[PDB]
Amino acid sequence: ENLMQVYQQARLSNPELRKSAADRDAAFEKINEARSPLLPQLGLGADYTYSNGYRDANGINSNATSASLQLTQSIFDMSKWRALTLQEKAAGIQDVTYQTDQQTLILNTATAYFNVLNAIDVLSYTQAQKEAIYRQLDQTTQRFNVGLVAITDVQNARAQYDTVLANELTARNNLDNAVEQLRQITGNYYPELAALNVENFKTDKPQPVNALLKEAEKRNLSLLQARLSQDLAREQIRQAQDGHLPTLDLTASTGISDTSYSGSKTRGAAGTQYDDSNMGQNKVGLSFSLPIYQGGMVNSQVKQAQYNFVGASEQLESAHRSVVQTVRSSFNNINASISSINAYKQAVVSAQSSLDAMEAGFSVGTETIVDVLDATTTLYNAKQELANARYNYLINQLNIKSALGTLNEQDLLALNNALSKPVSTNPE
Amino acid sequence: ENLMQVYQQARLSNPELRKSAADRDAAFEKINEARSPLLPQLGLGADYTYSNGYRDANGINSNATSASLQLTQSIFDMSKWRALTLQEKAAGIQDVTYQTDQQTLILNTATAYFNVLNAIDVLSYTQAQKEAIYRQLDQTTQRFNVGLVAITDVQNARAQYDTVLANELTARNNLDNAVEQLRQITGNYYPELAALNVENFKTDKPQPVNALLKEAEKRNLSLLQARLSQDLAREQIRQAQDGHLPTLDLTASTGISDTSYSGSKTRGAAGTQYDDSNMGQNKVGLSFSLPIYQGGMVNSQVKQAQYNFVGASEQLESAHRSVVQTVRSSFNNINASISSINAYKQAVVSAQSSLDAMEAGFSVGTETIVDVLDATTTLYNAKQELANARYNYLINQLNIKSALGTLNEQDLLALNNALSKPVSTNPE
Amino acid sequence: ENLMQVYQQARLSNPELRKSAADRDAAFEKINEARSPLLPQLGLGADYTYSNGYRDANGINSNATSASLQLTQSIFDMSKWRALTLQEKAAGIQDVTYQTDQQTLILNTATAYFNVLNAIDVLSYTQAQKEAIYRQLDQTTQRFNVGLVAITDVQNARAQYDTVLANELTARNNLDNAVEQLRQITGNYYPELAALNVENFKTDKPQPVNALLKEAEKRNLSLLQARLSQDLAREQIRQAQDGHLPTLDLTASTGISDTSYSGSKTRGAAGTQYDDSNMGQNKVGLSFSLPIYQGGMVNSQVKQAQYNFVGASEQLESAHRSVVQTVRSSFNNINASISSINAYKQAVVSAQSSLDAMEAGFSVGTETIVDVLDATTTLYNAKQELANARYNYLINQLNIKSALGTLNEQDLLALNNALSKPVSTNPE
Ligand SMILES: [Cl-]
Ligand SMILES: [Cl-]
Ligand SMILES: [Cl-]
Ligand SMILES: [Cl-]
Repeated sequence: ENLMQVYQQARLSNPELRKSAADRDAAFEKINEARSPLLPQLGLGADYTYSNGYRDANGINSNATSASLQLTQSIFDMSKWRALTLQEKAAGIQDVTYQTDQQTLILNTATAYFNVLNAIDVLSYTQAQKEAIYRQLDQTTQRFNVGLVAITDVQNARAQYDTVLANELTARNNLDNAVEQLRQITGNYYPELAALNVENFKTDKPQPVNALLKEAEKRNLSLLQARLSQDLAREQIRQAQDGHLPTLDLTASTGISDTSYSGSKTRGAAGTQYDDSNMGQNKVGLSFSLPIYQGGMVNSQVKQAQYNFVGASEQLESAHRSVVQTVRSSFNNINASISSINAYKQAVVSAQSSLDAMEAGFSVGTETIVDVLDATTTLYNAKQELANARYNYLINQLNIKSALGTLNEQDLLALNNALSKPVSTNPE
Repeated sequence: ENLMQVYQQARLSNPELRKSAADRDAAFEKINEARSPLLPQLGLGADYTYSNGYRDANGINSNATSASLQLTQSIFDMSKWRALTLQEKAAGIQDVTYQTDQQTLILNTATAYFNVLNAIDVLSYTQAQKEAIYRQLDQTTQRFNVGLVAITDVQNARAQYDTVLANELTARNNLDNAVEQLRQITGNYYPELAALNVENFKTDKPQPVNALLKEAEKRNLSLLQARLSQDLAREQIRQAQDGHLPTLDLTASTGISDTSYSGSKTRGAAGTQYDDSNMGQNKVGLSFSLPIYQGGMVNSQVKQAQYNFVGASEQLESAHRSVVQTVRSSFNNINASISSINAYKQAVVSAQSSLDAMEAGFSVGTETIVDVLDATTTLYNAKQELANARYNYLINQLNIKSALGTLNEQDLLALNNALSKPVSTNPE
Repeated sequence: ENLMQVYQQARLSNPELRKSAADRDAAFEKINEARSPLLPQLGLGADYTYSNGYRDANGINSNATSASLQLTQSIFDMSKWRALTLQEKAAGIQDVTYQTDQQTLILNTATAYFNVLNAIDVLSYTQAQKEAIYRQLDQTTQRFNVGLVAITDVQNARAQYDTVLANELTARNNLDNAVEQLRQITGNYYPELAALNVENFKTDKPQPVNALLKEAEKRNLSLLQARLSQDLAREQIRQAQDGHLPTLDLTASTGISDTSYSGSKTRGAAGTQYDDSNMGQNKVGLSFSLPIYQGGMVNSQVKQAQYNFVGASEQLESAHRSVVQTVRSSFNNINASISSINAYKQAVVSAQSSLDAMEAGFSVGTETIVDVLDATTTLYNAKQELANARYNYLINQLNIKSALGTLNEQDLLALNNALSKPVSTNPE
């Protein structure tokens, strides 16, 4: 299948990304829980007591019950207001981390895809080698029979061939376990997928460095979080400072209050005391609180938040310096990836002409078999190296985009025009 | 000492494991703390105080002393029962982590043990390669003495010999460190270890791909945990919801209360209601509390607990996906391992192109030394590959059992039979 | 600039070390927050309530305001004293974290610097391996047209040359990436860096491994913090069992409160009138509290604390077990590094003499270019390694200082002498 079909059937079925969503959804959900202390609170209370102790002055037994609707409404708290802003501040950061975890999923699917893709290429070339030197191995054990080739050359040929049996083995395994990186970031066994078309290939020169660096130090997801995180630490210098500010609360209630009286000293009593008191209530009130001095606590908390700000500040410096080098580094990687293909292709023909001339030398008996087996292995390496440079450019293209922050569907779309022929993924 | 003796010494002492033990013993003990708020709560407290006539209170100033036994008891506080369940679940997860860690100690002890043995093989084979090159250098010198060998041949030999001395250096340094590795797991230095006896090396395949996948879905330790934690998230919804329910509480007091007055004792129009009041009471009242509208707070948390559940459900698929691509991965690996032993077992056989052919013809003047050297590396470049591949097998059996979660003390009892020959860790 | 200078530029500008500082500075500042509950706690408050009649209250309303000046002063409370002790010990463990971070920068700088120096050497030599084989190619094709026909083996020399272009390619890149690397840590691009002076280069044996070990055990910073943390655990045991102790308090407050009544009850008396009650009071009081039983909470708290202390002890074992294995590695690593310098040192003079003889031979026609290229390749390999070995040495020399925890500017000044000849960080 096409890349944008492996990823397509993977982005909606990705167990990490969705958890990142459920994290953001909960982070946004409590935007209400942080608001709730700024709304009227209402409860229903009901008590029943049984008093029974006795006098050295008072005494007497009683039975009281009660019920009420209490209400509270904050008027000027600020810290309750502050906790609301912080929860808004903190959900934005959690929304960027999701936008970041969206970013990552692209790469990992692409990377795991090409992991499998050039895993074939290696096993494919090891199969191409293991047989191209089976031609050399066969004819030589017949050229030996004519007596033209020594009793020693064949022995060396057989041993070099066996150490290609081993390479082929740990090239199958490399293809298998690569499929087992894709069956995770995707959750699918793909029996075939689109190989990159060899001649349908054009290496476009990466856009200039300083232009990429400016664009990134604005739309990059990593310093955005670090900036929003300096915002969070900043509003916390304010949160600590609220511990000086006064507070104003409103109460309103409607209660009932019954009483009864038991035993002796209650029966046959004088006046109002045994009297069963059955009354209720309607209250409305205002409470005001202002801290004068407390151990220098709220002081300490401010400096603490200030230092925490210096921190989150330097943490941005780390985040900026990181991006500073992610663009340069991958820009060097996409440049070098150009020169690499333009060098390894040159070495494919150079190793090629050297090979066929050795087979011409193996003919007419002017050259050895151990000499042509050097010619073959140095050819197939040049090819293998050529394959890698192609994939490293593709992967470093995404990186240079992803460092900017601008990695999306469209970047992954323009890469379907490059690939074509569907290749097998089974090491049989 | 052998693998079981070395392992069992590690079990006793290993600080990583015993920490992981305390972390579980503490967590289990926390059940008692989490249960405490359900049992009776018995406090006590005295309370002296002194009043003053600041305005109309003039000439009325009190001093009252009071003591009291205070008892509270929960009769249906739902959130408290939930706290106990949550903590039992908390300790359930914590016992499973401790189990994983037991698995980890085993895999580590063996991993580190089969480093020392491999280090010994790279050393052996290097100084075997070293001592062999010295033979062919020796007889080349004395052939050059009698003018049969061009100086380049000797210059070449001595060059290759000098690399091998440099290799014989890094080979000893590795073994030196690999000992120090074994000691920071185990706690002891080992003057000798039982090496792999190659004569009776069994290489029987594994159980089919599916038999493991099944077995590693009932028995596997890291998945069992992702289950237990999705459970914990469920039980946490239940917890959140309990913010709606009413709470009922039994209370009981009994305490003295002695006041006295003195100031403008008595003037007029009142009565001596300022007599030395010596109170005693004996309360046993139970009370009820139910919340109506709490600012939409309790629902946010119900929604959040649900979003957090979806997330805990997400990372259960993630854990499952891990499990597949660890059994499948570890299966492929044990295949390539056995498959590799064969390939490298013949590669060593065919590498006796060095044996005859090269060594033979060199001694009778036929083959050039440079070529005889290239043979006498290829053989040893296969000797190491073989022994290395064998120890890769022995820790791919163990790797599967880790995925199956059945990895235990028994599986070492197997591998201790494979060993036999006591070889020293600090040769020469 | 030089190693010493690059550090001074990074010391003041590094975002990581400066963030560490902020974390330490906050920690120390917290000792004030922790101390604050032991000091007086002054607070002003004000109320207003309107009560309205219901049943037996029907026809009685009230308007009451009050204003007080409250103060709380803890007399005896071990927990509040324990909180302060703990915060200080917290700040201490933070301080050792900071000291550790100071070191990591030093070690990290050196690594990045000698990586730029190593990428120079790797490139500088690749070009000298490229230029040697270009002469090789030129001063061969001159003879090829005329004399000894090289149709089969001048194409091999051309393929040889093409791979050393793809090699110099990668080399060019590993210099850029290694500089951006140095930048991140230092916040500087460097055109010039002081390189190692081979003439000036000596090697000094390390102090005996036992002297080192003893020295580490007494001032290694990881072990120091490990001991501090185990102390924290112990003190947290005491903190738990402070639950058993009583809490003697003091509260002083001077207040003002007045109630004015309204409704169907304005004929009667409380004293001279049953209406106005403007009054104030001055209060001072002690407040004894003592828990007697509470679900066995405190008992389990101490059991947890104790178990948790076992983990701190086990962690202290892990630390020591580590410092042992680190110190002994750092020792092994340095001795092997000297022993390697010596080996590769001879490996060049050997490789030179081999090539010297090969150049001379081929110069007459007694040797082939295939052999003169192989000989040139192995000379630059040895020169590569030798360069690499000395740079490694210096690192292992700092590593050992880092293991016994004494690494500082002094050590970075030491190496400054061995550097001198300034090299460009990109000639192209
Ligand atoms: Cl304050
Ligand atoms: Cl609600
Ligand atoms: Cl208790
Ligand atoms: Cl110790």
